[PDB]
Amino acid sequence: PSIGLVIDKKEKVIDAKPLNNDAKPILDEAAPKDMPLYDALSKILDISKKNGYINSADNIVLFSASINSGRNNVSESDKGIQEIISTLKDVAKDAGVKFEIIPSTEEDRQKALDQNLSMGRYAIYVKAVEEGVNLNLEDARNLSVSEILGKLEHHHHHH
Amino acid sequence: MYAYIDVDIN
Repeated sequence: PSIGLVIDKKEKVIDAKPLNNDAKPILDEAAPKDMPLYDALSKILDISKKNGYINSADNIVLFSASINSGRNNVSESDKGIQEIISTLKDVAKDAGVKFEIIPSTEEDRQKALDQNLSMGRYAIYVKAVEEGVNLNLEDARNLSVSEILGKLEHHHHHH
Repeated sequence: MYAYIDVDIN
């Protein structure tokens, strides 16, 4: 399941976008629209293990977050993204899952959607492709998070 | 709109 949860200034998901078709059944049962980030994200994790996409013994959930400037003030989003990161891992602790959080950029966000990937899948795709791990966009469409992360572990060659 | 959280499972 590749999901994009678009939140507003009050951390609630205004709209949820499936970047991959397997996310659609998850979002259906989750219903994260009009839901605060904590419960919404918890639903995505909860519903995915119930549908058998992940098992609780090995579930690395990837979280990537970018602040697409609809709020900024002057120095808000710097510490604001930290409020995001702390919630992403807190929900991962809630669900009892393992996590990898790679913060995304707005530039990265539009690259992700152009590759037909979620920012999570893409953030680690772009990591792996730099590491010398040969990933195709089709491999990124298909291979699991645990497969992509596992390849970084045994073959790490770049920053 | 503020942030996009893209979550990858499986």
